[PDB]
Formats: sequence, structure tokens, C-alpha cells
Amino acid sequence: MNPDLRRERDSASFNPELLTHILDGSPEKTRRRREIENMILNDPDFQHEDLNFLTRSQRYEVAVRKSAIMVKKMREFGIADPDEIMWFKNFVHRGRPEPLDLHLGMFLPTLLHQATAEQQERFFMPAWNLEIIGTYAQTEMGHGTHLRGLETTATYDPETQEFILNSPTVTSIKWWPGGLGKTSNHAIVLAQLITKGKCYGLHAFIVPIREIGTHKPLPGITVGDIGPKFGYDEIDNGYLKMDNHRIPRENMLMKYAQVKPDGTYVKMVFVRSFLVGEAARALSKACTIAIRYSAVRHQSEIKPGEPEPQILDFQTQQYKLFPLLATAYAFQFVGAYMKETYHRINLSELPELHALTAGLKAFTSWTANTGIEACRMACGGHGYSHCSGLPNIYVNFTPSCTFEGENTVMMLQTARFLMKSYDQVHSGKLVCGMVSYLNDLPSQPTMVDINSPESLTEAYKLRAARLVEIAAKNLQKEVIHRKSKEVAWNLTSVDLVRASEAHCHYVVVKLFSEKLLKIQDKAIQAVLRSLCLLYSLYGISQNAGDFLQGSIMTEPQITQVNQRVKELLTLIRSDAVALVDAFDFQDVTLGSVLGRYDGNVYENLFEWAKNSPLNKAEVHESYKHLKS
Amino acid sequence: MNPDLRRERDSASFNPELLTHILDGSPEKTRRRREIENMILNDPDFQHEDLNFLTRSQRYEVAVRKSAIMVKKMREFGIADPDEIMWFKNFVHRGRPEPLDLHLGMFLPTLLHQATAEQQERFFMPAWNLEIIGTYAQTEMGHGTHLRGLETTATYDPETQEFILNSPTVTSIKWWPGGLGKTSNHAIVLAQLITKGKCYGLHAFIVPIREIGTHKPLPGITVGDIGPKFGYDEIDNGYLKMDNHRIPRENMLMKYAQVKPDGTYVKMVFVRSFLVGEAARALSKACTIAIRYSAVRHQSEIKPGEPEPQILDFQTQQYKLFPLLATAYAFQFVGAYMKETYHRINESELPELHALTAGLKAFTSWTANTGIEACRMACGGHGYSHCSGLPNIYVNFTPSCTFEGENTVMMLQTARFLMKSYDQVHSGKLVCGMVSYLNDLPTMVDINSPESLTEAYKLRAARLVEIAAKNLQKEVIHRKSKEVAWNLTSVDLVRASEAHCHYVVVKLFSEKLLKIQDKAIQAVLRSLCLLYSLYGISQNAGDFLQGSIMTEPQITQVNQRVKELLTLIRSDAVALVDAFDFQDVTLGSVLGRYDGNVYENLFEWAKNSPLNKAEVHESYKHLKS
Repeated sequence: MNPDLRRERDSASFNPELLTHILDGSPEKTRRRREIENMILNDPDFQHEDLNFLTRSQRYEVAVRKSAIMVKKMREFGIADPDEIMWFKNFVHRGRPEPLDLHLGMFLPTLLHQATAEQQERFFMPAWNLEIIGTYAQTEMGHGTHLRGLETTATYDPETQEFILNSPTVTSIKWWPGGLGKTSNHAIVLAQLITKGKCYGLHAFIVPIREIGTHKPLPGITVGDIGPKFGYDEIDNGYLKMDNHRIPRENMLMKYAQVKPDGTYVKMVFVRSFLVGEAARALSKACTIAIRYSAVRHQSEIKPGEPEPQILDFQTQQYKLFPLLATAYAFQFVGAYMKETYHRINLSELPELHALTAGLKAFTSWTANTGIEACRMACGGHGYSHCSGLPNIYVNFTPSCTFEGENTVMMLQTARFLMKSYDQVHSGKLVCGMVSYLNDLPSQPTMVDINSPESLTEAYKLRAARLVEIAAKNLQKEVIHRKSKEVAWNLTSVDLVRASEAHCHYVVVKLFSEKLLKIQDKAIQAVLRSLCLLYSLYGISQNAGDFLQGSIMTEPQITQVNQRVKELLTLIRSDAVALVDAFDFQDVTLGSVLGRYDGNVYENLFEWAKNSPLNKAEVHESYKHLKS
Repeated sequence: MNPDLRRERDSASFNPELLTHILDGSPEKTRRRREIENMILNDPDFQHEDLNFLTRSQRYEVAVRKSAIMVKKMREFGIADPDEIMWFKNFVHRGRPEPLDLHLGMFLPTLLHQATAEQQERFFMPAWNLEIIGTYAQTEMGHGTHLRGLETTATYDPETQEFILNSPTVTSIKWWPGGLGKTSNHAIVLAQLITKGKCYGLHAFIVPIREIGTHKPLPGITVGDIGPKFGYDEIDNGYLKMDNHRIPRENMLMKYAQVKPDGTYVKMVFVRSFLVGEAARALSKACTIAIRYSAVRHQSEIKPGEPEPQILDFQTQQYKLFPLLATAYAFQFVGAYMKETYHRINESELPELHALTAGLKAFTSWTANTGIEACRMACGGHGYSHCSGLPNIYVNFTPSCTFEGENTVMMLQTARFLMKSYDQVHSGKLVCGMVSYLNDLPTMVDINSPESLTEAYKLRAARLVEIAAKNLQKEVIHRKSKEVAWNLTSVDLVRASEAHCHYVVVKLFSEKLLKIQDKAIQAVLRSLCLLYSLYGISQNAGDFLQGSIMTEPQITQVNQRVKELLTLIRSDAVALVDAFDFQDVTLGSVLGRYDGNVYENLFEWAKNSPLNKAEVHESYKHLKS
């Protein structure tokens, strides 16, 4: 064990094992997760070359292989608890995305919930045995956010009892779905239903796209990979062109609407909830690497003539990393709250849940995205190498800001609810849940204590209240000038997103503050409080104008915030390594030479470089062409 | 041409041709740059497969071949002016870094400027003919920022008239230098000079590492590639371990110090200059791609019945991109000012120059770095695909915030200058140049006045400089140590440098307006300057509210005017990116192409990509029942 890390770990103020409990939910959930991890770690079937040293085609092959095996083995070992399945899948895939995701997570569950009895007979068993591999193809080249615009048509032919699936334009081509390009032989296609001469809007169809057995594309089907991306090498994100491709009527999904033989027509909250946990996890892994590597790495001088200190001893380095560590803990507790909530709520709740999951999904993904690159830059030159693990964490996390609801569209869904809540309060109705603070708007003498999580929650609530009011009044002003709700909404969209942001920030502070009161271990409660206070005071320091305006705080109080943040850095220094240990990520999960639990970076890094692909021969073949 | 982008271009208020002349410095620069780029674009030797479709190995082989061809072609066309060689190198490499960088930019010049006549006789013409390829190996696995802690030693043997180069520890191993892994057969190595029994500090040594001809590593040399990185696939960033490796005493670089045959010992600012313009360019390309795509891409609805508009019609999309387009132009002009400045001083002001170069390099690279990712996310799903070209721009620009002076260390070097200036002022001396505002340690901001806005930034900087100086003084008293106090005021010190650099950029952009002769280009640059200065206040309101620089209602007016500038820029945005004059091959972007024909070209690009070389992937075998 690196003696620096041994020292940091030995004089930690708490037991990180008990904090691990708190993150998993119980001492037994810790134990069971570790058991699932160790059964995978020791299974030769889940082993392969360092992914950094493979080409894209090889990464795709390794990932498919693992995903096939993972289904077999989970079934073999009777792993059925949804938490156990997540722990198993995460650990198998070393945090990479896994290419059977849409088959196990959409195609199968959609048949098991919506199949007719005949569909059930044709599909359940083959879909279960991966003889049929399916995805979900909705988005098109021309259409991602705005699904009403989709151009794919499913035209009923009553002469033959078949639906004609067509891609009439280049923009209509199905584009992005995982497993679509190479992995899947079936797709549920989303299409504009045309029956008689009438369009009935978007319906879902089971469309075989490849021959079972040979995997050769079916006649009228053009299918492939959309090309390489910033990350997701492991995922055959695909395109699907259909040239008037015929399916049986019996292939329409008819639980909710039906087409009779004569052509007579009869009439993402889970994923966004989960993504809040993923943001927590991705930022926690980044902070683990950067904080360990900053305790291993020595560089530069403070005191002249004294040894080069650990770069974690520089205040600029503590300021880069301890605010992010505090955020990561904040997002851990938010994640767990969203999961508990989503589980319970599963109807005066649907709208608050949709607004909350949308807003926190945007807020936590955008924050974690920025924090991962900050962690990488904090590692200096060796951060930029794949030896850090941070580039791969970043490129496989960052699409979360874009897919599963574009974050600006998500914030605007949160804003719709905040406006509707604001209007309900101004029309004499009571509002409940995370918007209850709107009931007490002065429109429908208070001093902040910067060592009290409750008083900081209050500050963040008033910042949100003020920005909600500013959005609502700017929206009203644009409606009376421009006499169009939609135009007014567009021209207030920046204020609306600011209000959602400040609202979500307040929710994160409030939830971290309330979690402090449930911590039984006193030493853990004290170090978590330091982090809660650092989170809260950092966000004030970073958004000082939002607290100075409406007299929520004074200039002298911002000076005291800044003074206290500096002191909290100095407090969190002795606990920083122990705090990232408590996440309990294994070396293989971090994929980091810099971040390794034992802190033996330098000897491992020289080996890693020597094993890397360009060192397979001493002389590259490009030498014997270079001039002489 | 995409009838959208036609309409945007026909509807512009200004001639982008004449803005290109302003960006290049003259019409004659524009004509000469375009002629050089035309010389390359016409040459099949510079063509190759899309780099996105190739492995790292193939990318390295393409880049090193193009660098060998580039040298021959520049010599054939008699290209020798440093600006033309820049124009030539940047076009060829299409953004990407090039593997002969340290050969051409360090090893060859060091031989011309510092080598003895017998060194030039051994090394110069072999080097000039690429029969010797050289690099510069200074950084070690253990040491990047603090070179005084390098472990590589060069011990003088008086008996055999040799230096013994040694890498005693795993941390001592040279680590990072481009061209060291596979391309170079020689390295200039920086080592701790030991002669007699005394260490005389860091000196530079010419070290053959591989056999000319076979390229086999020499006895006592372990050399290789450090492995794959976030970007820089084209560069063999390398390691070099020397096991008591012996070189002639005559291999030492002795222009400035000598070791006699008996062992007797006798007695970055430029690249930081350049990196400002490189930041301007990388942001300018990212804005070009995202603003054009946002004028081609229709999605969602404003009025419920009506066609999906262009996404650039959404205020949120304007807010993501126009403040970056303003930042791109701000940076173009800081870059040109830094270039003229570095030239005039480098032919008294060495203090101001070092501090200004460090600070603007850090401020522009950190800002451009954020801006490039913001452009990619603003393209939505297609932004994430390499079809956008934005990931490759980001991963190849981002190491500029880390290398060539880690940005935090650069800001602290600015802050040392600001503290020395503040102390001068307060011991009754007069300061000059970029810090002359500190001498002046009723006045309400006019938000339509670049001069009035410049004045608001000056006061924000002076407040944060003073806050850093006062906190540093209190900590010096409290800690009985200047070095501990410096460490514990380092966040305040970086904030002061940031605000000083921000002011300098606002100042230079504001001043550049008064030199614009074309009325219509002046008016649109003015809208960008104001958008830049007002966005900055809006994003740092607390820095203007404290010390009574601006009131709450003035912030409300700032925020209202930022929204109005977004609208006003909208009709000029495509022509404003077109004025950067980037060719399609330089953008490397399906989404950003000059003709706006994205969707057809996207579908071609995907079909031509590697996983589609076969209908069934080898991996289908695992997906049995």
C-alpha cells in the first residue's frame, strides 16, 4: 500500500465501511453487492484484454459476448432482485453501456405487458432465449425531440391483411437506437398509422429485420451502424431504412388500439429517475480517481527547501476537488430519494414526479458532466491519458445530457410545472410537494446562519422563489406584448430554465440537509455535515448575485461564506481519501491506474504503457517510408 | 445550397468577405492563405481515408506520412515565412497535431541557434533531410510542472570524456514528448549535470536513441509509446528510460555553459502566445459547426399548427451559441493583439509580457474548452457522433489547458505580477500597461457603451486584485510564512487573475471596434462586443453588485439587453461564422458543411463507416439460443 494512502486512511475521522452501508442502504446490501462483484471478478468468462488496447469492432464483440453470458449466468445463479441485477450488469460491463439493453429493458418487457395471446405464442420464448433479439426504433435522422414529426408510415393493406412499413425520405430513416445496427433481428418500430385514407398518429409495430439463424437482412430492410461516436464504442447505435416492407396485421401492438381485418381503426420517468443515480455514480468514480491520485502525486514546493508535498495540499487542488466530492455525496442522497419516491408513486403525484425526475435528471447530468472533466484536469498530464480512466468515464456518461430527454427540454418541463404551481397559488389554491414554498410568496427580517444546513436550505428556497417569480412575470409581460403564449414561452425560455435550475439546486440542498438528521453514526454525521455545508456554501459562493438580489444575503455575509469554504477545505483534507474509499469502487470498475486502491500508480503505469498496442513492435511499419 | 442557409446568407447586414480580411489582417493575407490552402487541397498526396474510420496505429501512420510529405511540399513551393508555414501546417493536419512538431520546432532550431560547428557537422543536415528525426525529452513520469525536481542525471566521466545519462527510478523515466515513442531516433534530453562531485542543475544533451537505418533502440535505451489518450491518436507521446547510457562530452549543448575535457564546469512564452490564437480558432470552428447545423436543423414547434422552425429560432439555442460566437470574435482579436505584442517586445517589458501571456493562455483555453463542448451538446444527438467533428476538435484542443503551463499555475504567475503591481502602487510608484488601472485605486454604467462596460470590468478586476492583496497580507501575519499565506490565498489570487484577463479581453474587443472602417461590419462587431461584455456581467453579477459597481436594477437591464442582442445577432449568425473562412476539410463536419446539405451526406458517412464493411458482425456467434 502506498504509504501516503496508508497514512491518510489511518487518521480518517470515521469508519468508511459504515458510510458504504449508508450508500448501499444496509449492511446486508453492501455484503450482497460485494458477493455479486466477487463472483464476476473471479469468473474467466467475464475476463478480457484492457478495453483501451482494443479497436471499436473488438470492443463491440467483447461487450456482446459478455451480455450473452451475463443473461445465461444471472439465470443460472437465480439473480432476480432488481438491485442484484443492476449490481451484476454494472460490474460485468465495467460501467460501459451494454448492447442488449433495449432487448432486456424495452423489447421483452413491452411484449410481456402488451402481447396478444398469439404474439405471446410466437415471441415470448424466442425473445427470452435470445433467438429473437429486439430493440425499439422510434427516433429518426430528422426527428429526435419532436416525435410528432416522425415520417415513418405503417399503411394498412386490407386485401392482404398486412401493414406496409416505409421510410419515404432520408430524414425518415430510423437513427440512434442501440442494438439496431448489428445485434438485433427484430425492432418495435414507431410509425404514423395510415388505414383507409386516414392517419391515426403514432403506433408501434413488431418488424422482423433480419433472418433468424443467418442474421442476413430481410428483403426491403437496409440496416447498419450510424458510425463511431465520442463514446459508446460497445453499442451498435443503428439506422433502419424500410422500403414498403410488409408485415402481418398481427404484428401491430394492439393492447390500446386496434385495426380490424377490414382496416377499421378502433380506439420515461423510470429511466430519468435511474439517470440521477448514474450521475451520482459517474461523479463519485471521477472524484475517487482524482482525490487518490492527488494524495499519491507530489509536485512543486510550498515551504522553500522542504520536500515536494502531495498536490492535495494545495488549496487550488482542494477547491477543484472537495466541492465535487460534496456534490457527489449530495447526488448519492438525491439518487436514493428519487429511487425510493419513484418506487412508492408507482395520481396527484404523476405531474410532480414527471417535473421532478425531468429537472433532477438534467441538473445532476449537467453538473456531473462538468465535474468529470474538472477531475481529469485536476490530474494534470496523466489525466489526459487513458491510464486515468477519466476520459472513458466522461465519453460514456456525457450522452446522458443529450439522450433520454435533452436537458434543456427537461428543464422546460420542470418550468411548465413551476409556472402552473405559481398560477395555482395566485388563483387561491394550495400547492404541495417540492413547490410548497410557493404558498408563502410575500406577493401571495430573516437572517442566514452559514453553519446551519436548515438555514442554508431556507436561503436556497428564497433564491428559487425569487427566480420562479421573475420567470412568471417575464412570461406574463411577453404574453401581453406578443399576444401568443408559445412565442412568449420561447422568449422567456432562458429565465424559465434558470428558475428550474435554482429549484433543483434547492431540492438537492434540502435533501442532503434532511439526510444528515437520519445518520446514526456521529462521526459519519459530522463529516457528511461538513460536505453538506461545503456543497451549500460553494453554490452560494458560485452564484453570489442570486443571493445578494432580493436581499436574501448581504455582501459581508458572502465574505463570510467564502471564508468558511476555505476552512471546510482544510477540515475535509484529512477525510478526503476515506470519503472516496467509502464509495467502494473496485479497481476494475474505476479502470484507472492513477486511481488504484493501493496507490501504486508509477510501476503499474510503466507496465500499462509497455503493454499498450503501439509497443507490440519496437519499429512501426511507417518508419520504412519516412525520408532519409 | 441548402435553401435555409441561402436565405440566411442573402439576409445578412454585412459582407463576410471583408470581415475575413479583418481577421487575417489584410486582403493580401486572405489571398495568400487561401492560395496556400488551395495548393494543398489540389494535392492527392494529402488525401487519405476519414481518420474517424481508422485505428490509432493507422492514424499515427497517416499523420507521420503527411508530416514527411508536408516538409517536402513546403520546400518545393518555397514556403519559408513563419505565418505561411503555420497556414500550411494547420491546413494539412486538418486541426489534428503533427508528429514532427518537436523535430521542426525544437530540434532543428536548437541545432541552428545553440549547437557548435562540430555538432552542426554531425547532426544538422541529417536532421534537415529527416535522416535524423529529433525530439525534446524534458518531462518525466514523476515531474511535469516542477522541472527543478527532474531525476534524470548526466554524470561526466573524465576518464572516457563521456556523459553517463541515467534514469535511476520509474518516476525518472522521460514521459509525454511527442515523437519520442516511435518516430524519433535522437532526443535532446534535459538532465541534472554532475561533474566532479557537484550538481550544476539542468542542462540539455543530444542523445541518439535508435540506430539510423534499422530504427532499433540503442544499448541502454528503453523507448516506447505511453499508450492511448483522450485525443492525440496521431502523436507517439513517448517514454525514454536510459540505463547509464554513454554519449560524447561533445553531445552536451554548450552555448551557455561548458564542461571542459577535464570535467571543469564554466558559468514557452512564444507557444503561450500562439495558444491564444489556437483557442480563438478551436472555438471559432466549433461555433461554425453548431450555428450552421442550428440553421439547417428543424425540430419542435413554437406556434402549434405551424411548420417546425430552425432550432436557431429558439432563444435557448441562441443563448447557448451567440455568447460563444461573441467570445470567438473577442478571442480572434485578443489573439491578433497577443501576436503583434509578442513580436514587438521579442524585438524592459519582459515582466508584463510573461504575465499577460500566462494569463490569456489560461483564460482563453479554459473558456474555449467549455465553449467547444457547449457547441457539441447544442447539436443534440448528432453532436455526439463523430459526424459532427466536435469530439475531435475538443479532445485535440483540451490538452492546451494542461500542457505548456498548467492553467492554474499560469493564473498564479499572473497573480504574482498583479500583487507586485498592487505593492508598487501602494508604496507610491506608478504602474504602466495592462495594470495601469491599479494606479487609480459617481460613475454609473451605460450598457450600450463598450467604453462604459470596459470601465465596469476594470473596477471588478481592481476589487478582486485588492481582495487578493488584503487577504494575502492578513494570512502572511497569521501564518509567519509567505509561502503558506500564498497557498491559502491561491483561490483568491486565481480569481483576481481571471477578472484581470476578462477585463483585458473586453478592453481589446472594445478598442478593436474604433478601427473598423466598414460601417456594417462595425455595427455587427459592436453587437458581438456588447453581447460578450453583458453576458459576462450577467454570468458574474455578484462581482458587479459587490463594491457598488452596478445595482440590482442595472443587472435586470443587462439581462434584458442580452436577450435583445440574441434576436439582433440571429439574422447575422451564419454569415458571421462563414467569415472565419474554414473549408469543409478543416471542419471535418457533416453537420457544419458550407452547403448545409447534411442529411444525405450523413447517411453516406454512416454507410461508409467500419462496422458496415460486413452485414453480419463476427460477434453474432455469441447470440445463439
